[PDB]
Amino acid sequence: TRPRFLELLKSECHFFNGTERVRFLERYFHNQEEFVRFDSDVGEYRAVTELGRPVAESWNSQKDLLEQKRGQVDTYCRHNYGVVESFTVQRRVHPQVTVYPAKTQPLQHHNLLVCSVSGFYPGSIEVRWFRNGQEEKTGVVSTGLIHNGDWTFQTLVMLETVPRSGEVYTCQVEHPSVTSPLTVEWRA
Amino acid sequence: QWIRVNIPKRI
Amino acid sequence: EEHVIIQAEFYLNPDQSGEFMFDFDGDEIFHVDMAKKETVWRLEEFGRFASFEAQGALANIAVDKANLEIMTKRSNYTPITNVPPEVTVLTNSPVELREPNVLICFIDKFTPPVVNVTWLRNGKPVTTGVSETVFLPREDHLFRKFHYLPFLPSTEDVYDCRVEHWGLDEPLLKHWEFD
Ligand SMILES: *[C@@H]1O[C@H](CO)[C@@H](O[C@@H]2O[C@H](CO)[C@@H](O)[C@H](O)[C@H]2NC(C)=O)[C@H](O)[C@H]1NC(C)=O
Repeated sequence: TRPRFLELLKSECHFFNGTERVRFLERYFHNQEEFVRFDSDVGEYRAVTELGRPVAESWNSQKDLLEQKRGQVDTYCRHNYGVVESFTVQRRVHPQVTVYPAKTQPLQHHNLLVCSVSGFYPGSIEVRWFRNGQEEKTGVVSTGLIHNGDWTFQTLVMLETVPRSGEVYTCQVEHPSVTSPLTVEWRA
Repeated sequence: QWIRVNIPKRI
Repeated sequence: EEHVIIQAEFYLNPDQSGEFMFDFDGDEIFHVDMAKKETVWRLEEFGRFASFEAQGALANIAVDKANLEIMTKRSNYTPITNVPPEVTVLTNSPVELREPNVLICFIDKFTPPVVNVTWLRNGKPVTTGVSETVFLPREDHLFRKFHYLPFLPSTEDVYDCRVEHWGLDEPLLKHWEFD
């Protein structure tokens, strides 16, 4: 094919402590390279590479422009925040948790345990592993947070132990969708 | 009710 | 920062295609179908809660397009460097034989933002009930894209996610099968 030329624009709004503090970033990119941007923290335009130097100089001489972009944290950021909050910031879907053994080898051998937590939102989530009540802090490996691209996350957390008859293994998930932590037990 | 767009500057 | 909202748009030559969308913590709130000039919500629900004037996106694209023409000249017409995508396949939830599930094809870290994605099941390409998302942003200014294939777990049927990207040496296939 023929060479592609790309123009990227990103209007970013960063919120902390509700809307107590807001940061607005208007960034211009050409072929994966940001050359000029507006940072509400600076107040005016700036270049990120030489091609922007001339641009910034021009724009920053238009008082009406800077004036307008400085209000963006309010008219744009804090406004949009109020329009979507109820279904994004507040969005909460409870985690679906299941446990099961992985790998495969006869009695008195290798074995792993799996805790599959999925379909939750937000992503901030905590998962632990207990054995007969004691918390396990050794043979645990996690996939880490995993986006699903449909407003839901999923995570897989494994624990390597040698299952003994009569034992009780528990997976504990703490998340914003539940007042009290969820638990799923597996009995050996 | 409405999501507002941030209109960019022309180089 | 507890939350981040991003209005991300782009114009590409000579394909002459552009996109406009909103991102909330890595998720797509909505995007505008430049063709039909219609606001498209990631979740059918959001529609009832908020509203977006599609025309707003069109006007913006016009701006991006104009800066591209100028920036493209004042940069001795240097092309963009293709960056091949990393692909990953995963199920919506733990797979249970004959229990509705979903295959997820996550294409990440690629640019320019152009890709041909197809779902293969035992060789033959499927298109029944498939779905996808426009291109999503990244910290590094690369792109992410999701494709969904609703299916039915079975011991036979095998599945593939095919990704054609000018950065690849040939179509990339990430395999998935039940054990
Ligand atoms: C995506 O698929 C399309 C369809 O084939 C590709 O476009 C064709 O590319 C061939 C080169 O192998 C040209 O000879 C055709 O003329 C193209 N079709 C037309 C008329 O648009 C395209 O190259 C693929 N893009 C990616 C992401 O690999």
